[PDB]
Amino acid sequence: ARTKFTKPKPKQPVLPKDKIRPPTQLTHHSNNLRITEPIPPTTSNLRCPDDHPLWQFFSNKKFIRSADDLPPSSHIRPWSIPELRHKSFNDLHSLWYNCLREQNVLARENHLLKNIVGSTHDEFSELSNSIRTTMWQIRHVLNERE
Amino acid sequence: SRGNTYQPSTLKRKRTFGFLARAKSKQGSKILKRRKLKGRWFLSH
Amino acid sequence: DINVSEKIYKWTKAGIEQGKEHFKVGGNKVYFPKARIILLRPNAKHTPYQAKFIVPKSFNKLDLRDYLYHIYGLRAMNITTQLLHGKFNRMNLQTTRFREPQIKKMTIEMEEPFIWPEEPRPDENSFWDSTTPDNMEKYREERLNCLGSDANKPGTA
Amino acid sequence: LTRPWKKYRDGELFYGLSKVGNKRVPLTTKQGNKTMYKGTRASGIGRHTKFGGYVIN
Amino acid sequence: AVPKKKVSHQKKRQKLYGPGKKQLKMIHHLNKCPSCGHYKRANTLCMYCVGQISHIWKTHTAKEEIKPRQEEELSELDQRVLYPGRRDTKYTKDLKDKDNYLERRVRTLKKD
Amino acid sequence: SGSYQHLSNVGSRVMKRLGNRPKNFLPHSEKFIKKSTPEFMKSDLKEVD
Amino acid sequence: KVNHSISRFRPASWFEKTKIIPPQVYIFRNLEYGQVLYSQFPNFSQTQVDKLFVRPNWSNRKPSLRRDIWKCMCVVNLQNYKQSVHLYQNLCRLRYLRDVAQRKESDKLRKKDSNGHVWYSGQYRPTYCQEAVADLRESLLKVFENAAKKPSIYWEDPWRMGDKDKHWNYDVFNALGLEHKLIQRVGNIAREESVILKELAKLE
RNA sequence: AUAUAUUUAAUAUAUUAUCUAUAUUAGUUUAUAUUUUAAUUAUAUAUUAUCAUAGUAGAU
RNA sequence: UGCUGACAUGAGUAACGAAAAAAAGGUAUAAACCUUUUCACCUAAAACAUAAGGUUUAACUAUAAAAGUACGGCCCCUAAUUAAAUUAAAUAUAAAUAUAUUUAAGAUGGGAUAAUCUAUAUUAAUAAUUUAUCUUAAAAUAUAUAAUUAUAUUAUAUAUUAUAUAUUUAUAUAAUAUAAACUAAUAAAGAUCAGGAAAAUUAAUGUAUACCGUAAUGUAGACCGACUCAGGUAUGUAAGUAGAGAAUAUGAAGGUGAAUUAGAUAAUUAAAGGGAAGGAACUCGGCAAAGAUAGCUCAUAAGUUAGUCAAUAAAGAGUAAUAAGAACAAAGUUGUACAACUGUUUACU
Ligand SMILES: [Mg+2]
Ligand SMILES: [Mg+2]
Ligand SMILES: [Mg+2]
Ligand SMILES: [Mg+2]
Ligand SMILES: [Mg+2]
Ligand SMILES: [Mg+2]
Ligand SMILES: [Mg+2]
Ligand SMILES: [Mg+2]
Ligand SMILES: [Mg+2]
Ligand SMILES: [Mg+2]
Ligand SMILES: [Mg+2]
Ligand SMILES: [Mg+2]
Ligand SMILES: [Mg+2]
Ligand SMILES: [Mg+2]
Ligand SMILES: [Mg+2]
Ligand SMILES: [Mg+2]
Ligand SMILES: [Mg+2]
Ligand SMILES: [Mg+2]
Ligand SMILES: [Mg+2]
Ligand SMILES: [Mg+2]
Ligand SMILES: [Zn+2]
Repeated sequence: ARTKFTKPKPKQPVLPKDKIRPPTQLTHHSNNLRITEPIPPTTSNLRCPDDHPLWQFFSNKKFIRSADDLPPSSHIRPWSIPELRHKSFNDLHSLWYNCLREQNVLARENHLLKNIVGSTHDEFSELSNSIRTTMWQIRHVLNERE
Repeated sequence: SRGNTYQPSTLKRKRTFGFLARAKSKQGSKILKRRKLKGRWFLSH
Repeated sequence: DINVSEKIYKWTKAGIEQGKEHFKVGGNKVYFPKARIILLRPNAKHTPYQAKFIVPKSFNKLDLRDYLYHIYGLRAMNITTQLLHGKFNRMNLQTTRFREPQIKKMTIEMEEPFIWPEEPRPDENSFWDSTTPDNMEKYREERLNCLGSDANKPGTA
Repeated sequence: LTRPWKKYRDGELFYGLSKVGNKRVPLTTKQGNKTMYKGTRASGIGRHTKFGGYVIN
Repeated sequence: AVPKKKVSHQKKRQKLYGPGKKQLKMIHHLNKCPSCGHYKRANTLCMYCVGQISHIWKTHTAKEEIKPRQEEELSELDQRVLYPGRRDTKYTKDLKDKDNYLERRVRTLKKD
Repeated sequence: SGSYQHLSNVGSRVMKRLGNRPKNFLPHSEKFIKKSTPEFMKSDLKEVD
Repeated sequence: KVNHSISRFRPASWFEKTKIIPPQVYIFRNLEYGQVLYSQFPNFSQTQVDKLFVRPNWSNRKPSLRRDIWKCMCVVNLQNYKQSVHLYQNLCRLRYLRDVAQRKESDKLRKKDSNGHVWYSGQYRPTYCQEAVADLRESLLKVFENAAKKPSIYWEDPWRMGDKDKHWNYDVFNALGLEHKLIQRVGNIAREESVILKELAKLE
């Protein structure tokens, strides 16, 4: 520890002027740089495609299907098993895929309703259930045929 | 200074008291059966 | 010849050129998938070239990519998985603890930029008026957690 | 204060509604040692390597 | 160290409300405020008038709300894309409803 | 709400317990329910299973 | 043996001697905090990161080297190696200024959130990226002032650079061949990013 | 350096105000220090303050 | 000294848990929330990275992003060990079972390559217990008269320039270029206490890169302590100045100023500072509290089991210092009883 005694030794001979090397890089900065306000990215720069496949997750181009713009359960009816029974395999497959697609759009919407607004209306849920029923019927018919 | 006798480590606890440990040994099986008969909801860690 | 990454890239490019799959289709066919994916709104951190979905907990990254291509004709270039913690929730406090779902989300980078349609004004759409349910909740809370002379206190909700 | 509407010392927790609860509950991916791997019926796809990698089939 | 017996209703009453010291006095010392004839404590500035003055000062000596240069001409759509409004936690919500836990100064009666 | 409950079904046993409340203690829960609903939503008639 | 091409700051002379890549600067996003990291090469080590983030705090955290959360934002091709080097230096200087010397001024330009912190979603802060764009632009301008291959900025995303009007329409830029060609999405842009970068380099 | 008025033939002189004492590169891995190189990046300047048991001691 | 519930009494008493706050503005709503400025506190931490742990506590529901290279798990491989598992008749035993032997499991360990970026798959053939890196030698720098004296340097870690060979890309050579610390790799080598186990090469053909961990908290309000408990809790970095050091002082940066405030400071208590003349008269007993005239370099007796054991000896000196003047390391000599000695012991007398 430092005390009354303390003889501080010098640093170094710092290699006499002539002996040093020239620095590999000479000119560094721009000694004149201004701090300018940032430049936030704008959407005008984009060209969002109209027929972009992710629009297929919405009904038409619409955030939520309004209560008026939903198919009411008075009109909509799920597919019957017997009726399905006389349908080709390919057609059945197509139907299934359509159903799935519909569910996805409902599903997203349903999630939005539940998580954010916190609604309990459950029209979307009901629709999804109906779709699921149809799907299961289809599956049953497929099994049955085999 | 006593009091802090439980020093949690998930590995040790699953390995010693866990369902799989219980089910592997005959005594453990007895314990699980006992808990089932009592109707416990949780048969072991 | 050349190294692996480069080769992969080349393959992808070729696929794109063809107008088919930009990835090796697994020789493992499922005809009737019951899976569904939720399209989520984009976070501040996501670009317009990224979209993300809630997908099945048992969904593979590859599977998601495949699924998007086949069902929706969407080319997901890069996919990133994010499994979320289930937090303990409990209703009464006299009722048992249990964890909420482990939920799986996936971000995908596509070529073409998408943006969502702007959310409805709180009136034009019956469903997405977020106030009424909140009000109801508040009312319920008031009803439950008012004990004595707070019964007289005028309703907030 | 932790939360300014509760000034006085109540029976309130720093977070949540009860410290205790049933600990004997199915564990998820998030809990455990580094070595604890749970998995989610996602990959019986390929085969692990001798060195740590994964070769898809 | 410890009470030998349960202290009777009488005794406790007389210990508490008995002596003068322990009783709340009536605030006799209060008078009209020269600026608006409301009640105020004697030897004390009226809390309404002073508050008003402070408010006026604030309005005058208001600091310039340094709004950023970019965000002023930032398209609404663009803004939405950039900064989407999240859901706040319970705690945050609680904090926000200040009216619930925070008190605004009451106004006195008019002195006569 | 902000839950993700809809995407899962967890605490199945618990749900069953709370869903299938014994019918002799149905008066209890119903009373509480009645208490915690506005006058326009509530109805005097008893639900059927 | 130990020192790789990334290990040290590399001047123009070194580049000339080597000629690994064309004269350019790479700029990366932190994809999670929202920070931005400049570099003379398509890879980067700890040292560079350290240099960039000398005085971090709760708002400006020293980011990790987490391979995955560093995605390439910009690749700016110039004419001369020396020019590129200068640009890089300028960027660094700007960053330093933002951090320590003139932090207050920088703050006075950012977006806030009622409380008065810099606007965030999680720990992601948008402003840093914006600054990096603006800063980059400024650096470029400076370089051109100081000052045939036409210069170009290859963007991850067309969106990220504000607009062709307002900014990026200075006369100096116009006078030179400053182009704004977006990088090709085509394949995987995260996994096969290095390959893409290499390809780009080869192209020049 | 910038801002604001002045004189000069936006430029330079001088006045006032504000801000600035940094930073980058070399010297064989790292970190620090030194010296060079870069840069406007400084005073064996006056006066203060904080901390070190009231920092310690002499008076009070 | 019944049991359960309710409600009293002490009592509006004690306490509100190591503590530095102030103003202005949010907000004629704020001691306690947020922002700015001032002041302070921690700083080989109260910081920054992490492990474990846990009511997700986070900068949150629009949420913690990975083919891999100073990224971890799984996977391969085993240790300690474990396994109603495996050999007319493995052996033994009231049953349960136990045993040796195989097989499988089992991390806290081992596991190709890689910014001049890297490919693990399929088929065919035939390591390390600890510890030190001295002395010598070589060459270099100065004095003096090839040789002497004195000094530092001496195995590795890049960049630049100049050369010779394949043809600006390669190979090798020469010259140039600080200090004290640290790291890794190299070689050599001393001690007795003698220092893990386990999974081959070439050629041809290949590759679209799975799953999970990732917030924040982590010497703590987010773990274990019944509590937002002065306790317990693993690892790395830990700005300079100073110094032998991670001692001690400060503190650049970062973080923090708290579920009690405001006044008043009686008696009295705790934790400190000072004290004239005395100096153990106190007391069971100098308990407690004082008390350090270099921390570097010299110099250090008796006794002794010959070990500077005694020894950091006491005393004493050198440098510094002449009465005003940091913090931390460092507090005497001797006799006797008992026990050789370093150790261990009644977690909580
Ligand atoms: Mg206990
Ligand atoms: Mg055992
Ligand atoms: Mg606890
Ligand atoms: Mg954990
Ligand atoms: Mg990668
Ligand atoms: Mg201090
Ligand atoms: Mg009785
Ligand atoms: Mg009393
Ligand atoms: Mg008292
Ligand atoms: Mg008191
Ligand atoms: Mg306290
Ligand atoms: Mg205020
Ligand atoms: Mg230090
Ligand atoms: Mg931390
Ligand atoms: Mg094994
Ligand atoms: Mg504590
Ligand atoms: Mg006496
Ligand atoms: Mg005596
Ligand atoms: Mg001492
Ligand atoms: Mg002894
Ligand atoms: Zn008045």
